[PDB]
Amino acid sequence: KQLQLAMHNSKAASSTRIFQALPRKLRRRTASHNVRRIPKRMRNRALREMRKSDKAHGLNAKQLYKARMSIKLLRLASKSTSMKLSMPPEVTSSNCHVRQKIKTLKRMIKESSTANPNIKLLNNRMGSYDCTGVNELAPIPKGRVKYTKRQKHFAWLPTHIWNAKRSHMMKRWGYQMVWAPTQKCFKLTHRLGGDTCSSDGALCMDSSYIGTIIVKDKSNDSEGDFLKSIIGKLTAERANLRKYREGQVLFQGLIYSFNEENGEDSTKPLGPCDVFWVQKDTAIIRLHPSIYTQVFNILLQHKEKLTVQDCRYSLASVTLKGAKALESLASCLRSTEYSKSFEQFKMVSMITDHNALPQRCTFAFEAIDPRHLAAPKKLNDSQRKTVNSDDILSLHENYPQDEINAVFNELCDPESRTQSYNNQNTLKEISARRYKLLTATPNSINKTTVPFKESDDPSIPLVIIRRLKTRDWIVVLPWFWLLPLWHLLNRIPRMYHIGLRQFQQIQYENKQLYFPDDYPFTQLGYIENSFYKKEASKTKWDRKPMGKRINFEKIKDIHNTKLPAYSGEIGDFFSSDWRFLQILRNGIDYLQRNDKTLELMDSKKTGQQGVRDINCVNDVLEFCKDYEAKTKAMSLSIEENIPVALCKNRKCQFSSSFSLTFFPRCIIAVSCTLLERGHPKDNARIYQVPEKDLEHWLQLAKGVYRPNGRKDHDLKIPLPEVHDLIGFITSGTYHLNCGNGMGIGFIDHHAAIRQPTRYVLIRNVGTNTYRLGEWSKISV
Amino acid sequence: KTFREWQYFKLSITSFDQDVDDAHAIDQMTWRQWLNNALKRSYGIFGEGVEYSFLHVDDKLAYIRVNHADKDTFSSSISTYISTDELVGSPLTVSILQESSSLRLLEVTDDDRLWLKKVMEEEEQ
Amino acid sequence: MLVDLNVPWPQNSYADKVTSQAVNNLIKTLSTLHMLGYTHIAINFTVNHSEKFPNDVKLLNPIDIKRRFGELMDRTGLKLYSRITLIIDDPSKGQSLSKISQAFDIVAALPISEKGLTLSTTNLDIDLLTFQYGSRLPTFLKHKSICSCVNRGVKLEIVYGYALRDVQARRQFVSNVRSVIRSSRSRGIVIGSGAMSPLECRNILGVTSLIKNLGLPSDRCSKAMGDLASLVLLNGRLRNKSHKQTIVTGGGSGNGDDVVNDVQGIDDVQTIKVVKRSMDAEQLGHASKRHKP
Amino acid sequence: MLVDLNVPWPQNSYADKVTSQAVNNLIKTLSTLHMLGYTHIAINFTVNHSEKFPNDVKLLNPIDIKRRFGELMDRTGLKLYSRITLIIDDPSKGQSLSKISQAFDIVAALPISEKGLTLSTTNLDIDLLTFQYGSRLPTFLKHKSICSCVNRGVKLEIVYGYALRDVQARRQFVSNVRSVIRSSRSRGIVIGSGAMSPLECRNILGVTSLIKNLGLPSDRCSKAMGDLASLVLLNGRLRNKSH
Amino acid sequence: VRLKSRYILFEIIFPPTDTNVEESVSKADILLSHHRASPADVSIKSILQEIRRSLSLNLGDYGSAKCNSLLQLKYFSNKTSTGIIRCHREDCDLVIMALMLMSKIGDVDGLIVNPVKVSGTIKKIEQFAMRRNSKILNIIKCSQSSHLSDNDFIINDFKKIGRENENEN
RNA sequence: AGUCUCCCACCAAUUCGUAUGCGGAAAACGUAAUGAGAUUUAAAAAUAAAUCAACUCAUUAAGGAGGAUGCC
RNA sequence: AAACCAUAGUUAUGACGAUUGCUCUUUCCUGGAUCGAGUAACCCAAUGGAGCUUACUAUUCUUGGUCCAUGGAUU
Repeated sequence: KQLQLAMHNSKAASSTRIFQALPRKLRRRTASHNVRRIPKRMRNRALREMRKSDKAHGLNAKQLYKARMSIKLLRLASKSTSMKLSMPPEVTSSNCHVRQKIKTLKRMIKESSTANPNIKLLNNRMGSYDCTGVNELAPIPKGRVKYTKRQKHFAWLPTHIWNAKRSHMMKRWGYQMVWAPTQKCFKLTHRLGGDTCSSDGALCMDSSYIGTIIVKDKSNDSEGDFLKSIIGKLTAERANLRKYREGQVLFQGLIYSFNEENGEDSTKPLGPCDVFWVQKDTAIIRLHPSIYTQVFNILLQHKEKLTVQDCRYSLASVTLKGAKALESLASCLRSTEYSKSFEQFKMVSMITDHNALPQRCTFAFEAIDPRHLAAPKKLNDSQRKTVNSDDILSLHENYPQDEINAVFNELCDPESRTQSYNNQNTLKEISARRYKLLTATPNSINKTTVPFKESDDPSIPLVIIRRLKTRDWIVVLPWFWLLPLWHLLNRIPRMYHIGLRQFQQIQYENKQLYFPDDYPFTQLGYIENSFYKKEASKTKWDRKPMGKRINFEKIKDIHNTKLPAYSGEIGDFFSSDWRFLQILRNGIDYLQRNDKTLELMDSKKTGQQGVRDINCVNDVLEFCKDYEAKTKAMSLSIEENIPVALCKNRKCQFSSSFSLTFFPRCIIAVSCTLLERGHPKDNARIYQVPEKDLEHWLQLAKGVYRPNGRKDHDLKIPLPEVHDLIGFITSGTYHLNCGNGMGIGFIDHHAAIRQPTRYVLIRNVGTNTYRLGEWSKISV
Repeated sequence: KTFREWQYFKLSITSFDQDVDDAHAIDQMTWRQWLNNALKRSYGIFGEGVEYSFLHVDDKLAYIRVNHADKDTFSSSISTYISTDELVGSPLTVSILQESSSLRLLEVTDDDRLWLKKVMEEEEQ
Repeated sequence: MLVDLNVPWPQNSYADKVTSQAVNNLIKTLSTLHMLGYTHIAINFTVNHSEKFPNDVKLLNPIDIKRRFGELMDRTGLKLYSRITLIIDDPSKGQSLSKISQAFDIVAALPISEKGLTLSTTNLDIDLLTFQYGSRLPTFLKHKSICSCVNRGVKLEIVYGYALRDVQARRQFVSNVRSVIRSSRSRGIVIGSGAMSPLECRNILGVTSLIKNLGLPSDRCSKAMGDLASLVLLNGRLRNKSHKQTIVTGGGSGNGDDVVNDVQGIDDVQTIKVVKRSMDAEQLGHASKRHKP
Repeated sequence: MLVDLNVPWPQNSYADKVTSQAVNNLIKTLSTLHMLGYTHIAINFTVNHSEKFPNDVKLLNPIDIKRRFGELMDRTGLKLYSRITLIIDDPSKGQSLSKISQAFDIVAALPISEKGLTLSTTNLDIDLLTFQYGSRLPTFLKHKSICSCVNRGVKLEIVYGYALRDVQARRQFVSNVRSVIRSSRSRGIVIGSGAMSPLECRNILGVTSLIKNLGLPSDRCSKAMGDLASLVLLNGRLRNKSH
Repeated sequence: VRLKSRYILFEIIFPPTDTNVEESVSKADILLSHHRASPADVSIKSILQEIRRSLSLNLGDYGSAKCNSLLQLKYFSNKTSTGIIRCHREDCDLVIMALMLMSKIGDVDGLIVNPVKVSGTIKKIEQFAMRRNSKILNIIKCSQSSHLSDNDFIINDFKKIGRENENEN
């Protein structure tokens, strides 16, 4: 305890060095100092169990459970220290050795019910096997009995027990997935997972919730040609072409639901899809859980000719985003033999800007148990630093086709990945193996990683693919192997895990859609819009005292001239209402059947065969008001008023069938950027720019300056009519990649193809301020 | 929506003795030295610019109008000044009998209020 | 109502007697305060804790309201209460608050030290806590030890008589007042007026003008010398007329019949109230079903 | 930018010429004002509106802005302007301002008596109005006189110079400024600075407080030396299209 | 709650205001002439005394007591006349009024007291002062070769005022 | 806001391998049914102490099959 | 030598203007127009989250219920 040794230690430093306080993401607070407390229900049972004193001699009907749980109670209350029952109950003051060892364990349980058949123990000392259903669905994988009881309705991912301690969870679509971590991450997500060049880290997401369907033909001929028809029908004629089959590049598009079996048939978009072809007669399909079953049963209509494996409980995947992503993954993977596909992986893990790489960058090989390393380690890459654009062109010719196929086909076969577990090691025996390295023969090495045996250790097949549209890396692995890998991947000093909200933000920044929230032309996007968000908003609205919330139907000067139908704001206050858009636009179009000049209102013509005349626009608005709260708030009806843009041309249309809800009105998807102040939130409205005041708005766009020299903002803002509504905004916030507010939304198709300019007006819900913006198309 | 220009007072008291109170204060040139002395003792040179108008002074019940923005100043100082041997040996004081903002309250049997009523309206000129 | 909680009784301590001129000045200023519109008037007393109180318990207060100011109460119909304030400088000096709280109707203590401030906020039976605003306050006012004594039966008092006396004391008054309203969160406060002559008195419209300039709003300043001082009087009067605020020796219904509103009717020497037996057991049990009052 | 537009030019009438020490003092005070932060500056000039104006179209503005100060419009970026302060006392004596309009940029007026004050707001060609805050303004001025002119394109001016010279003038200044503020309902007020010396100038972020603690709202204190003072200069320069 | 505060950074300019000088005109020379040091007869007490004098005359008792409750002079340097003062948030304008309406500190005459910025925290006025000194040094070393200002009135001062008296956390 | 709990490294097993009415990764956490007590008590000060409410405590594994009470 | 990292981030959240809501109310014709007052109390981040425990809304900002509590009218 002499400071002389402290001075000697500091002699390896300066005289008086100064150390910083910890960064705020690496700090923890002190918990309590006394031992933990047991629940009372586990105390009473144990106390009453120990206080108890002690026709084929079994006679154990429903008493087997009582014995098998009394044993656990006795063990717990004889082992744990936190158990403070009373003074008398002890290990020896009451018969605990005699009980449950020579009284219950063998005399009672063993002598009543003989062990059931299937005594095939396992090839493992850790429960690890396959859960696949050939031509049928599969159940939850068996595991710990306590934690398999809670998965009766919503399943678990392999990492759930790990994420639950560090995130906010939710429950949807039969899974208990992760929503967002417990720290603010708005800017860090952008500058580590966005398209910036300031990235010094990566983002990893456990996307095991996305299913996997391995479909394959059974004609025994490698030419197939019938799975081709199924895949070409399932989507548009896209995913069966020379680019995707022979070159085996990944596919991302839209997946339909064909039903052609008797005369009249149609199709309805469902959502995104990932189709990967292998050897021209095997296909892998990845789908969002919500549309998993509906397509699946469709394939089951032809299982006479194909074969399907619901392997969603046997294959896991992880998604990686960022610049230094492959560098971090390559720090926790080694091989068994020498393979060229690891040489390419070693070379390409040194790019740091993955947009330069070509369309196809598939890797596939066989790794060893990642628990050998005991610490992530670089690939000695600093030696070579003269990568140029000439070796990249070699990657398009030196492609190891056979070496990829051979290692790939060890994933589309259940018994192969069953052999993959042939001998999975426990933690203690790996520890002992590592300890045996302190007495090695080289005696001049001091190695840390354990060696690898030639045949008495398992080999893990592994695939890595690149998604171009989303710009990220998929890694596909067997299910039970995911947990050992994921433990190392989070020991990198600058690796962060993200939830589902961060995924939405990332795909928003890159001007791309998002299947759950931003597909109002799909059967489930429409439900999420008009049935799930609206309830969540109204429940917290009408449950505030009046006057402490925004009044919606009492707003002044919204439009240039006021129609007495709606006192305040137009449409529903809580969601992007598309039914009103369809009815209003169709009525506006019909009001110009042969009278080009519309007209707003005639002063008190009359009140109303159930006549509903179509004279004035106020009549259209009151028709829309009538159709709601009195036709679908007391009954049900389903229709898809929102199609998607089609390559064909069916623009125009026209007392027999003149209903205002019978024809779908085509729209397109756009992104609008604001030239001046503004901050578009969700559900805001998008108006066309009136022919009058076009010069004023153009002048505002060019710039109007005060005598001081700044910009002029406080002027007279002119207003448009109510029949100038052409679109809605479904996602919008401050866009950090450009520094100005930006939104993404949908606009009516026929509106844009008649604008003499490229400007629109944006206003939120519950406000009367009109901001200017310019819109650009999104190719989706 | 609204605007206020003037504030009207009704303030009157002297030393609470009546034996010396018979030396009645002169009309205005003692109700003008006293107020200036108060507004100087309480606030400095910046406490001189308060512009106030005498409306129909009386024997003791003086009436005053002051700017809207000086109500904070005036009422704070007149209530905290106590003179000494200024005009007579007896120190004086003020008590604010009433305050208003419309000049339409608390007048008894008078003709002066006919003036300051309509001829001096805002006139939109 | 309208109430003033401080009018200094002219005397140093139990040593010297009071001259007649001071008493006549007190009568004149009392009449002036009545003229301004005040109904209940207190009368203060200032003694230091480090001095002997007389052993004979009868002489613990020489104000003697019942027979010094009878005629003024006859004409003006005023209500007069006695009050005492004690200087607290050093604890462990004897002379507990047992008997001095018996003869008086309100007991208050002003501290002039750290130990005094600690003692006079957690472990005393006082009902008013005051400082000396014409000097330097002993301590920076902690934000927690003042707000945690308001929740007991203690209140703070502001006296504006220091704002009309001299020139150097005005700065100290402004600073200390700002400090007190800042630290106490401005919840329980009352206002008195240590006037030594009729010249220094002010009415309700001329006491809010000063205080509103030091931060306090107007409505709270109106409630200051309103029901709050009435509650102070109630706490002061429920200490010798009841056991633990549970059994008072008061009277019946009718306006102006309470333990504070009634001063003449209660024999304070014996603390009884003999009244005409007008209510018996054989009469109808309602308001109007029986008609005889 | 900051605009201060009441720097005086050392000349009393059309007879005398400018000496050396006067211009030497003017250059120093201009340099100091440039240091404190001001960029745009105007130069004043006082006449009596009842004197023999030079008949020729030249030498009626002896400022001579393009020869003098030529080494200050470069080597430092501050720009300079010209103005004249007519003093109006009588409702007559001709000399209509159609002549001197082309020879200046800013024309002001300094009424003295009631007839002059009511003439000034009646029909002239001024674009700014000023008062003698030194002492003894003709008091009891009401919204009636000022509303008509301020509704049109006219502005009021404060100088704050007299608050720096002597206490006796300071008291009159602080008395009259309150009246002029409350009579116009805080509309169209701008601030200049009467700098007779390189000592009587001041910064910005305090004089705004000097006007805010007298009655002007804090929203208007930030536009006196700013947008309004810029607009008056912009219009004055755009008047030069007479040619 | 907690009491707020405001910090004011005030300089002292010593203009020449003397005839028969005919100075040169350039951004370097004007600053180098107006920014001479203080004659050291002023002190930390003289400024406080003078700013108390200028309040009880241009304002009254209720104007000189709402500011004198909390008014402390923290840091002052003579090599460059910059100083820092502290006051209540709601009563800072009156101190500014005291600043302008005050000249002729003590016996020294012909000078201007110039408040240049006001801010809440103390950590930020330090950064502002550092940026101000850097800006002055940059503008004095760019007109020509820097050493034509060899008199070194201020050049050796900005570097050496780093944290010598600025350790008042 | 606080003199308070839990989480923010792993464990096929000297680490709470804890199927315990239900929810929860856990909690000095939430909630359902039946039933009972308050210094004379499992217990509080010398929450309740006419009724209902409030405080505290005791008991109650999921799935599926078979028969019956009541209504179609 | 660091690990320094927040759509509030270190004891900062400022000084003011112009409209619309809401509560009460003077006169009227989630009803419409007028006259005049309020928009509070409890309080404030310091690494983050899930819980619990306390403080508040006295014709002095507001909204909803229950009572084998009391007074009147129903009946």
